[PDB]
Amino acid sequence: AIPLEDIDVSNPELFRDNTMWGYFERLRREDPVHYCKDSLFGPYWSVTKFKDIMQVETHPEIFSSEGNITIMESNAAVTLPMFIAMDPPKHDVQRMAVSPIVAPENLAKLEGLIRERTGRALDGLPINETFDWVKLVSINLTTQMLATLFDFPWEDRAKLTRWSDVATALVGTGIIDSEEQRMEELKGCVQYMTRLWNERVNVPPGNDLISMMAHTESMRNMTPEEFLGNLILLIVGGNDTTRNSMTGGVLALNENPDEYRKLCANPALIASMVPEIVRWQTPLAHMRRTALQDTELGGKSIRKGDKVIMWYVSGNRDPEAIENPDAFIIDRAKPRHHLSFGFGIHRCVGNRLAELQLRIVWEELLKRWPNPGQIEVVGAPERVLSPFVKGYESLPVRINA
Ligand code: HEM
Ligand SMILES: CCCCCCCCO
Repeated sequence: AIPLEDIDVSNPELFRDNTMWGYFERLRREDPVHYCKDSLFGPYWSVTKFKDIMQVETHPEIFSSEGNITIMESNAAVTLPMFIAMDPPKHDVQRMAVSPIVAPENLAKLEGLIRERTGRALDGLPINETFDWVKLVSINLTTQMLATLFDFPWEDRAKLTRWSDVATALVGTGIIDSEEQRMEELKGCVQYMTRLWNERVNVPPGNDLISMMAHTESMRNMTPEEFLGNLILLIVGGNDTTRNSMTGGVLALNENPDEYRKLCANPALIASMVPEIVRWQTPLAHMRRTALQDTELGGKSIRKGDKVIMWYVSGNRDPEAIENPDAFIIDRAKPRHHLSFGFGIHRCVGNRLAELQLRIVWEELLKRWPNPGQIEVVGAPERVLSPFVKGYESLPVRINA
């Protein structure tokens, strides 16, 4: 309906209302590398096709991550130094320092702890009564995992969920009312983690992220802003994406009862379902780059300093890359063929830990409630107002047993 030159896919309302899909379909068909002059976030390029996103991801010497990796320009948290928002060489050193916490030798030891925690959380759910899945399952388990990643005082766990929400929120969406309040609450995050750092620098490293960072020579002189940037990366990385994936799967099985039927008939399909849930959800809708020089991408002239947006949410629905991409299919032959974890030097380091948490939830769900329709959505979900976080504030669920 709207003239092509004035499509603004970044409009946060489109993500809350779940209407953004159509605009991305339109851009994929008519103008896959689309310039937007007017938005909440100033001008930017939209890269909407799987092939073109792969192209941007694999040319970091052209498409820099340096200052910021989001479309947001007024959010002072996303402009803090963080290794996701760094080019090589500094990026490579800081990624290697965090990578060990989510290394498979440490994911075997974690599998048992995730299973006991998951079991206990499901055992505490009410039966034949509506509850909020996001509060009782998704926030609950993902927060527990992030506390363990940080060796965070378990009694203070909920602080992690808050800091995560504050880092990514739009002003006046129910989280924080101004940038001054965002930085005030994140000051408390830096203060808390600084106490933990002081206890763990100058003593043998623990297996916990604060220890790993305090004992990597390149990170030892970090300013509180540098420390806070990496903290919020790890905090939003280590809860919000898995959280929205955990919620997303319940919704996807309820919208597609045929797939819920296949799953219950063959619980081995969890192996191929989990990657599909992560594609379907695309918990981070996009990632931003900044052109360091004039370049051509899908036959378009991108200028020096231009903001480029890789819309994973569009790429994961690209029929050129994925057969029948708008269907939720839990038994795809190549179900890990998606952009939800991105690609290239910044490819998600936590992807195996995210998939491990999701596998264990679905295993433990089916051991207790194995029949199709038992985990039922009984109300519309409340979606997040963001072009970055594609997630759920609430999801009403009733377990029929
Ligand atoms: C469903 C779950 C998850 C999704 C969808 C997700 C998605 C992503 C995406 C898109 C990126 C940027 C990739 C790029 O631009 O090419 C990323 C990076 C990252 N993710 Fe995740 N992630 C998830 C889970 C996790 C978890 C559990 C951790 C745990 C600590 C984590 C830590 C990171 C970190 C540290 C980076 C920065 C990587 C770098 O620049 O080298 N992520 N993730
Ligand atoms: C602004 C907080 C960090 C945003 C990037 C998180 C990426 C986790 O996959």
